[PDB]
Amino acid sequence: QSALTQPPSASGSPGQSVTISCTGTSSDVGGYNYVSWYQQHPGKAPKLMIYEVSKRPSGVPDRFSGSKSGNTASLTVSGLQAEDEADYYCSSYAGSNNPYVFGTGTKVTVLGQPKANPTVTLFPPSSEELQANKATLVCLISDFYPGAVTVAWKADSSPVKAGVETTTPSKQSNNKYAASSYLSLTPEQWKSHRSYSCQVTHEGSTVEKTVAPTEC
Amino acid sequence: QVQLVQSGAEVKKPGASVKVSCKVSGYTLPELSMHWVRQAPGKGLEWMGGFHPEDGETIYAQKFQGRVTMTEDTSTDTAYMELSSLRSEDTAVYYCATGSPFGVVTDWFDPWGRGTLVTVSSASTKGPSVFPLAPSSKSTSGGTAALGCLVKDYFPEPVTVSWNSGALTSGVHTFPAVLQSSGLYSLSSVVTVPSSSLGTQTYICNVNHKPSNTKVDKKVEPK
Amino acid sequence: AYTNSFTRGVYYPDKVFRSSVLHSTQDLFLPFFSNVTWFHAIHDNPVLPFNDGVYFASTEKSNIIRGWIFGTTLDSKTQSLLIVNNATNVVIKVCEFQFCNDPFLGVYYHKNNKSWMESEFRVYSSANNCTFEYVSFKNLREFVFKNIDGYFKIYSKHTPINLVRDLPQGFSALEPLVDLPIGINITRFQTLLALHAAYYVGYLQPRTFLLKYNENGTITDAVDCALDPLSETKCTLKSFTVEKGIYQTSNFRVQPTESIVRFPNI
Ligand SMILES: *[C@@H]1O[C@H](CO)[C@@H](O[C@@H]2O[C@H](CO)[C@@H](O)[C@H](O)[C@H]2NC(C)=O)[C@H](O)[C@H]1NC(C)=O
Ligand SMILES: *[C@@H]1O[C@H](CO)[C@@H](O)[C@H](O)[C@H]1NC(C)=O
Ligand SMILES: *[C@@H]1O[C@H](CO)[C@@H](O)[C@H](O)[C@H]1NC(C)=O
Ligand SMILES: *[C@@H]1O[C@H](CO)[C@@H](O)[C@H](O)[C@H]1NC(C)=O
Ligand SMILES: *[C@@H]1O[C@H](CO)[C@@H](O)[C@H](O)[C@H]1NC(C)=O
Repeated sequence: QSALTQPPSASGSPGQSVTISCTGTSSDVGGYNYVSWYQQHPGKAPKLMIYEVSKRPSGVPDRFSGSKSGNTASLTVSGLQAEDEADYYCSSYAGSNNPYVFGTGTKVTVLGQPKANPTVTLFPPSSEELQANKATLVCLISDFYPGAVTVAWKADSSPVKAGVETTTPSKQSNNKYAASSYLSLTPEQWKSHRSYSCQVTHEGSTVEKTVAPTEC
Repeated sequence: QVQLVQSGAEVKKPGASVKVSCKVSGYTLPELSMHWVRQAPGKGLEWMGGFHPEDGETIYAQKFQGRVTMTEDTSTDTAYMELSSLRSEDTAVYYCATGSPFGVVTDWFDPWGRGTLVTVSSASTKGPSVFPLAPSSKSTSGGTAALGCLVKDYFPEPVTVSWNSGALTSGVHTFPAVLQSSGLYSLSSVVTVPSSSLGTQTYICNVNHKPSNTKVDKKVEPK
Repeated sequence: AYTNSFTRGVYYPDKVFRSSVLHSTQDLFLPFFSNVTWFHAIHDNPVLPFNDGVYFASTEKSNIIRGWIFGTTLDSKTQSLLIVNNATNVVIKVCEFQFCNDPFLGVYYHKNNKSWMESEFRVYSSANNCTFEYVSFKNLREFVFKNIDGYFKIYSKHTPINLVRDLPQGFSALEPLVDLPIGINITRFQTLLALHAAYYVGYLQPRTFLLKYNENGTITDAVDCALDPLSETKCTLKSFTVEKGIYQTSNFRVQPTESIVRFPNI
């Protein structure tokens, strides 16, 4: 059957034009590519995009078009900004009547590169949290390129692994992405250690903030 | 034009079963080439089934066939995907779609129904576990302050972030309440509050664990 | 929009064979050369009046026109005739229907899920009392619809045509397809189409007609006696040929203008 795959992102700076690509085993069986595109914006549902690698759905602002043939398919993105910032999945639609399959996606974004000066914030456990279960120290990183971050740690001059780590999709008013981690230790360790720190390690950037228990 | 509508959002255990309905509106269901598709959350899509217009066959993707099933009702105009015996990768969005639509007059294009995000976990909902974000002392009277709430060992699904009633609308940093090693959720999310109120005033966080019955709103303060 | 009706809408007045004879009759006919109103599928089936009766036609090949609707108010508060002509058959129903915004019928989707009309789509009916039921451009499909003493009648004639634009000049006659003693009061009507065509209408009037039945029992020429002073002469002489002469048809009599009523003022 017409199995298919694609590159991760294809991103560019604001006002750019860029080309999504999809590659696979064969055409949509029974003729020229029935492959169709679906555009999912950060945190939101997919729109139908170009279908049969040529047909244009309603509401497309002309800034999108189809390309390529055979075991491959492509879609153009133009003038790219917020909401053009989306994941363009390829998928196969052979005759509408032979079994369908879906791509790895290609998430374009307004390119936040070269990579910014990080914004840092840090919170120790509170005075009752130091009595409750298995408390945590938590750190924000704001305005840095997604997935290039490591919101990482050092407990009292010793390197330590994060308890859990997170990311949040781009603020469409600013194009900024952000990340946070929560470090885990026992309440006796949070009382005993008093200089634990968000020693972060991103691509080409590292910064550190230190704190004591409930440090008002 | 036709509209496709998902069954909200959902949670079922691993080894348990889920049925997702899709309502269709404006016009009736049988006229539509109903199809269903997985998404690993914020990642690539994958097929699982759909009505071909050849034979009307509700065919399935081999990777899920038999374990996934489809059915229909005209009385409400609902399609259904039913996936039995849930597994690690089934924390997916399930999308309803169809290459058809119609308006009494005949049509053929592929709109999508937003799809139900689902969680699958071994975890269960728990009582109080809400704390304020105690500052680092450079936040206290800094260039900007920052403040909020922390959460641990809880699994309600929904939660409210803003860290006061109506007073805050900028410098916000929400995160998707990430799973602990136990499969309970944890949350920290961060607001750069005014530098005057931190150390001198208290706010509130609406961290209500809805299905636990323990609907708590808790004070936001340095201590 | 309008066009000339020419000769159209002549029908067999009674179920008697006659031949080689110029039979004269008083009945509801579409007057000769009268204007028909003309209509189109481009966004046109409002409630017309029915008057004494309707001649109808369509030039077709698509077969998107598939029925007619009649009554006083057409809204379940009276019984309403529905005629359908679907696939191969005239089909007739007289229920207390409650029709949608348009007589748009509903239509046949892809067969893989079964394909049928949905009875319009919005509501279409709100009571039964179905007192009767029955079952039987390249073409012009003439019809006549009249009700007298509760006998509603349908007549028709199907023919190939070449004139895409108008009702064709020439002649043809309509035999009854149906007679229905159903007793419903009709003063307004509509036509059904499927939803994805053009039709014509004109109103019958009480007219004397002189009808030439040919050697094969078939009406093949007609005079509308009231059309003009010549047609009054053809009917006066019971003849399609009038020789060079002078013939008394009638008596011109100044119509009464108003009713002047007086009594003793007491
Ligand atoms: C047949 O229908 C007509 C109307 O379609 C009826 O006459 C009208 O009756 C209403 C009240 O019922 C009056 O307001 C109108 O002024 C009448 N119009 C006319 C032209 O007279 C008629 O009475 C009905 N007859 C039967 C036997 O049903
Ligand atoms: C017939 O229609 C024409 C326009 O097509 C109009 O001028 C004429 O007055 C109409 N006559 C009648 C009797 O309706
Ligand atoms: C026409 O419609 C009637 C119901 O209104 C149905 O019974 C019949 O099968 C249809 N076809 C023909 C040829 O009458
Ligand atoms: C038939 O007619 C009566 C009035 O004569 C009406 O009240 C009733 O609802 C109708 N019944 C059905 C079964 O349609
Ligand atoms: C009468 O009908 C026959 C066929 O049965 C036809 O050949 C003949 O021409 C017709 N004659 C007239 C006068 O219409």
